[PDB]
Amino acid sequence: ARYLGPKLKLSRREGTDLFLKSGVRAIDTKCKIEQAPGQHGARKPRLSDYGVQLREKQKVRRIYGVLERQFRNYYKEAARLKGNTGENLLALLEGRLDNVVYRMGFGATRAEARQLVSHKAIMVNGRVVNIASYQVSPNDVVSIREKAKKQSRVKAALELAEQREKPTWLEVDAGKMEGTFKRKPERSDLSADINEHLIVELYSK
Amino acid sequence: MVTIRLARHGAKKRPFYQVVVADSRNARNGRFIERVGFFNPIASEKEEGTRLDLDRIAHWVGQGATISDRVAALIKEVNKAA
Amino acid sequence: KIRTLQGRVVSDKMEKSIVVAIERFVKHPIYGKFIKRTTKLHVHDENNECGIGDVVEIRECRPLSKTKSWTLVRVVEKAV
Amino acid sequence: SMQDPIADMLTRIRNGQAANKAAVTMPSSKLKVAIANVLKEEGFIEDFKVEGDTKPELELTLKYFQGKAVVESIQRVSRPGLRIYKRKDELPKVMAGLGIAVVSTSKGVMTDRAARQAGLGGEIICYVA
Amino acid sequence: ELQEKLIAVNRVSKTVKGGRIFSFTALTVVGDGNGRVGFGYGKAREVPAAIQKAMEKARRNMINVALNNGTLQHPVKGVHTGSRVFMQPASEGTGIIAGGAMRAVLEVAGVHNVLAKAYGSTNPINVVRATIDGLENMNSPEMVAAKRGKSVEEILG
Amino acid sequence: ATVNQLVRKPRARKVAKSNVPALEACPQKRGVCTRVYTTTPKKPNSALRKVCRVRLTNGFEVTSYIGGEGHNLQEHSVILIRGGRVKDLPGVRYHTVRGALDCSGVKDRKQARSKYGVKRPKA
RNA sequence: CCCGCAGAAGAAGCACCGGCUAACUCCGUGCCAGCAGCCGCGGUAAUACGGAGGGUGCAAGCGUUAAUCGGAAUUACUGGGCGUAAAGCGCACGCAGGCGGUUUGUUAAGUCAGAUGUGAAAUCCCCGGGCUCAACCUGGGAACUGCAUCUGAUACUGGCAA
RNA sequence: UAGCUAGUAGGUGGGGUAACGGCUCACCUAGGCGACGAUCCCUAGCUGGUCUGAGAGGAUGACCAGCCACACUGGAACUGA
Repeated sequence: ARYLGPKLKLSRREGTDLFLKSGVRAIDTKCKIEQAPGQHGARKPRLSDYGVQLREKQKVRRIYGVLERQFRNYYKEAARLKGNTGENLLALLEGRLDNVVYRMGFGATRAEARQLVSHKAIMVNGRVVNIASYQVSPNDVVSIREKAKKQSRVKAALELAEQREKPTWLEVDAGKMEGTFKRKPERSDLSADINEHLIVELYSK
Repeated sequence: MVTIRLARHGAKKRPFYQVVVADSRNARNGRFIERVGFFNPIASEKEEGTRLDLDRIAHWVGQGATISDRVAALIKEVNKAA
Repeated sequence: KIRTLQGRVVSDKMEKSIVVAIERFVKHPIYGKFIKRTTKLHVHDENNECGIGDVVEIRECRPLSKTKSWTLVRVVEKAV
Repeated sequence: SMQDPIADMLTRIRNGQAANKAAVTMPSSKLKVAIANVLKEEGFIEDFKVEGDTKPELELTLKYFQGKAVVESIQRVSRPGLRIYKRKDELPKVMAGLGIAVVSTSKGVMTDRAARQAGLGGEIICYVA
Repeated sequence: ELQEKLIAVNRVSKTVKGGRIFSFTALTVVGDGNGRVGFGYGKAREVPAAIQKAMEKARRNMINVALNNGTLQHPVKGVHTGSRVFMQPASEGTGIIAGGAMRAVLEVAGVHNVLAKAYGSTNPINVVRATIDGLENMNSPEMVAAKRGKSVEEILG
Repeated sequence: ATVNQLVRKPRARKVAKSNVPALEACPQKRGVCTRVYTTTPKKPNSALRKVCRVRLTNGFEVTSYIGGEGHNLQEHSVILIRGGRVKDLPGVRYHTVRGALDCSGVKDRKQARSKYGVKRPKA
């Protein structure tokens, strides 16, 4: 149900830093981005329109860790909700619990935040939650358990997320190891580059 | 006989009840006349699921219906609680 | 006001009863055109009074034979 | 053998716009007068005059915005072969509201918008782009 | 900024006394992304010469069409040779849902949200021409206010 | 296309016929081998094609195709026929399932094993 | 359901990779063996067969077959055609049927509006709630495009009369 | 698959039914249905719904709920609200 394979190969097929390794050593300094993982990656392809749509959908699915049946359920939920369907699709993906954990600064990656949520560490509104795909409501309080507060990888994640950009739809306390999910993010808040119109056009066929 | 009783709906090991007045030879979830409310025995803390409109209850009992044991108890609690 | 249907008489030929064709101006559910559909009824003619060509107001009643559950109230616009 | 005279009027308007005619003449009737009244009221024609007394003739002045015809499309919607009556909710917004549906409601001939604002529907006579 | 798209590359042949001679045709579109669309049809003995012919043909013959914030104004039926294109404006979001050639034309046109359907022959040259005919057949509220001789608010309500 | 002509007799959906009529709207069917032979394809394909005659449990006798490099079918073998037309072979419109009642898997295969009933080879 | 233990420990396959259709090279064989949804591939340098390496897609499932709708505007009411592509009876007359120039009055059957009864519950849709989330369950609503009656309107269609 | 139908169609009267009725008998009249498809043949439980589809439609009617029919096959009543 997870990918659990080579992650930098996923970053290299797309050609974009998906932030799915970490941030400490740089990703070009790991090596070999701009190159597909072939033995034929030295030759880049013509990559037709259905290929381009599929590559943007694969990019957005790999940058969060969501599999395809959950992703098309998210598409149906974004489609039946009123408003811009692609913005609803990105809002429903940012509403996931492990993403809120990784953005708030606990867990250095999204897979690390998923292992943190999985292993019963994180309490949202005074109750611990097992499920990574839990939708964090606005004005919810995301915190850690007693025992998992004294966990050193959460300290290192607090440091390298201090070097990160501190996204503004959530507010981190960082000293009580708490935060709040203040509001729903809009398109201008998040990531500025991904083409959600290509994703909605794929499932619309 | 027309009787007021409980039809059992809901999931497995999480029961829900519709308090509903029906001809008493019909099946438990089968053909009825009208549902005069609902009952939720496992509902939650802070959750109030027990609703009875007493107008149709009194209308049907005045027409000659027969209140079941759970339904008569639930009428007792919602009629002494208010 | 009693429920009453208005129809022309088609045949008068048995005894104490007439056969009456009511036309309804229905609409087609598929194609959308108003088409005319016809319904022949056996109507109980007590007093045996009306003829083949006229219009008759008719209401329904108790069954009277293996057909014939409609009865004449009155003849509006008798004909020749 | 001229079953439909409203479609004859609409064909005359369409052909006069296509052939760049200055004015269009036809036999009149009060239905044609009401349809031409609302076609003046929106701005598809310039005006009209009814001239005869026993054999009455109606003459319409066609409007031409500089390059084109002002009327681009005009379709008889209800036809004698297939009458079309819509309700008050099913009244169509023609050309996303930029064109009119002439509707003969029980207050007379009006447009789609006046029938919807009045609260009543009826036989749709023609879509006018 | 004149973004450019290649729609189709076809190989055509002309027979002579020796044998078959093959050439390549290219159908391209250019556009500002704001209203202006153009289509070009180049033909040359080898492919990138035909692409350059099609681009310099498309850049000249560009027509401007009117479009709302990213959308059409009304439903509109474009027609050409065997193509009976039908394009309906949209609600916001949902992207361009259109097939192939029409998708490329509407994307360089700057139409972000559309619902389109091709009828008849979906041959690429003829559906590009039917698409751009339906686009230049479109009219704006201000121009239909210029026609009927009244302000736009008396038309919209 | 006149609406009166459509009212008097309406538009007619054609008929849907099946290219697998001995399967009787079932996915597979068991039959027994009446004959195991080979035939030649239509003219541009030029091979020998392993095709067996099957009598089915509903009483149809149809020719099925044994697809895969080398088989073990015999006279009176009980096989499971599947459906799917063989394009070159005339009159052959069913396949035999490999991994069936009697029909074994293909030998020494490793890619698309489940299309030929070959178990996963362990090392 | 909550708590304590131990340890990375017990836990990844399936189809595909010529075009459509995302994803490529080597080797074996040589119109044979075989593949194939359609086009088609294999004749000694096979991206199409079989193995390998690499990649792609989905994932506790993945493929095939069967079946239904879609795409198919390919039975077209919305929404097609008929000189030559399939398709105007050989030509008329005419009953049934369909359609009906123009003015006025009346009826109000069609039509329109409103109301009332009905259209079981569930399901579908919206706003919420409860299961750690989701599936699932559930409160209220909307809807059920309909039918009958009643009250009016009367432009348009029909009747009646001139 | 173009004609079908004599209790067949209607009437009077006796009988029968919880109840109207050719429901059944005696009599009288010769009618009733049918090209808005009677009769015959083939297939089929019907509906709320389900699936698909932009919609209109099309296909369907497992589960869940309403109605019907049946209870080895053919028939008959008894008892009883």
